[PDB]
Amino acid sequence: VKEFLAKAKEDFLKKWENPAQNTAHLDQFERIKTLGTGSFGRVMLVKHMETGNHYAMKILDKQKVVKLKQIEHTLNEKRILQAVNFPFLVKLEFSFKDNSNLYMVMEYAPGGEMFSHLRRIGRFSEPHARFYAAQIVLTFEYLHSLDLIYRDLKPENLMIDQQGYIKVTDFGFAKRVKGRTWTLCGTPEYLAPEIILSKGYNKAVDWWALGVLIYEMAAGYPPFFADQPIQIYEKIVSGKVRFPSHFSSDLKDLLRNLLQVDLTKRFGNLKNGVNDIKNHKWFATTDWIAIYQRKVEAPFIPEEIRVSINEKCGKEFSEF
Ligand SMILES: CN1CCC[C@H]1CCn1cc(C2=C(c3c[nH]c4ccccc34)C(=O)NC2=O)c2ccccc21
Repeated sequence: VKEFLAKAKEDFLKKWENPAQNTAHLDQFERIKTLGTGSFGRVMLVKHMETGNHYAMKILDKQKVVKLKQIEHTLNEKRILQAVNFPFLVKLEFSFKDNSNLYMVMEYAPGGEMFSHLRRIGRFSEPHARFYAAQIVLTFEYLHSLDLIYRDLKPENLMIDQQGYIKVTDFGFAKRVKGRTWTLCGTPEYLAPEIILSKGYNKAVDWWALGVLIYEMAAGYPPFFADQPIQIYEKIVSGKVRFPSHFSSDLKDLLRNLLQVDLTKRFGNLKNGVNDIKNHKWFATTDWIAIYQRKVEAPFIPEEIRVSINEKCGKEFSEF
């Protein structure tokens, strides 16, 4: 049964108290190309020279992490990532550091990412949409089981691997909390209301987020949108949603129960909790273990690194 979860709460708690450090070195890798550069670090497709494989290497300038006051978000991302295992979570393969930089070597997810697929296709049929939502629910079941709130769900973070399945990436806003917490963070279209009204909030913000994701997937656009962020903030608070013509009925009611402004009458956060997600008419034709196992047919399958001679920021990244 869910002896699987307590077996994984153990595996994660052990890696959490004694995280792995220094499991590779930059010399044993080779620059192919710069995938991207930005908020989440500067990432590089690289090849492991003694094995053949490819990986996404995120490189962070330590001095710049300190300047931008991102020390603890960075240590925390790494610490969570090296402790978690689930088939829809991208894997921190290796991590290490050197004089100038930190390095997180990740599974390379080469099939592009969901934001970009919505953009170019237009929208997903409801079955296709439902294939992804399943993986996210099973992912949020796991993460929530180890007391990890995700807080960055959005299409841009959801890569599509070579068997059509989803890998969640970016743990930058992830937090380990048993109780409640308060940081205003995350993509505005995806924020649940209690985050904006600056009360505390809990695990439940990830299910609101799921609903925003389900909507955006199914519809082609997110349910609360504007040219300005406070205008997105304003709509979420007012809780008024217009489903487009072609939405099915059973779905249109799923999105009323995940996008519920009222904490206690909201799916995910209940007596039952997660099973209200699974035991529901829109997920009737969804085998919840064939998804885990990867047996379902997926609906669609597509600079110099200057390193200083002197060590920088030694004490502030000693845990890394
Ligand atoms: C910057 N955005 C454009 C593409 C996706 C998005 C960033 C989301 N994202 C994708 C990451 C990963 C990968 C990326 C694949 N193509 C990219 C292009 C830019 C940035 C990252 C990636 C990857 O292969 N494995 C990953 O884990 C990643 C690693 C750490 C933090 C955020 C990340």
